[PDB]
Amino acid sequence: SLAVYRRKDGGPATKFWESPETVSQLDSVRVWLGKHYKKYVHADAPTNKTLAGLVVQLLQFQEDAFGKHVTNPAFTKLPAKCFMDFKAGGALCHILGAAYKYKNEQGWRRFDLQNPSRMDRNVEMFMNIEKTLVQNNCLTRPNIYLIPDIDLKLANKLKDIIKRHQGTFTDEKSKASHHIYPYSEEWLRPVMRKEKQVLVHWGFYPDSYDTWVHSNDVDAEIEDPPIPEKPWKVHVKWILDTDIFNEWMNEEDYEVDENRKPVSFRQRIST
Repeated sequence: SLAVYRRKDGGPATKFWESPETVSQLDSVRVWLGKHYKKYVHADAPTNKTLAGLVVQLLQFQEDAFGKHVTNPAFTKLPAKCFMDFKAGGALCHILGAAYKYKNEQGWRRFDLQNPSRMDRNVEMFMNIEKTLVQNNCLTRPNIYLIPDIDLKLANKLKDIIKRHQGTFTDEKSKASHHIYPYSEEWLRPVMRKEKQVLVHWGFYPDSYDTWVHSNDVDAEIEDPPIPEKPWKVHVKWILDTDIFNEWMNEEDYEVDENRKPVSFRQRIST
């Protein structure tokens, strides 16, 4: 099976971030930072490759501090998709901007993420990054409605998980981002192409486990992702698996219709 390639942890795909093409994609991020976070990046005047290296350090830090292997993590992982938004003014801009702003406000001389002596204030930096993403409408954490058929004990467990992962829950279905239904294999979905490589998403793994594999190992085309339609209809394992990975899972893997039947908007490819 192709799962021999599957990432064993949700740390950064270092080869992607060191690619010359990825470094060149950060040019517009660098330029945008020099205007909209000018007070906080002028000192360091970071290059495209320095920014790529900082992304790797930030991604490695949150996997080390908040990944699946951690018991009692102090924070929930930021969505991997946030780091892949290279548009001027997008999520990566605000992640890097917030990081440099926080460093400046704390008087740090350098970022020190690989250093175990420096985790409690690095955790606070990630809480600040998440606040900045929410405030700039790059990130919305789930506001969840539980369908009435979910029984009391299971609902109680789900509410605990939701709250511990920066989510909220509501009794007003029309205001919810997600509707959760009762739950009634080994597959992947290709999601991005770059030269002769394809990024694949593994079913029931979070996006930080997405893995770059050879294009000729996936005989399927990348289908367009679903257009966001409020609300997502997913079954309870979307929340239960979020607690395993300390990372909100991908709704597409858990989607159902209003009669709880599984929905696969994009085709699932057996591994």
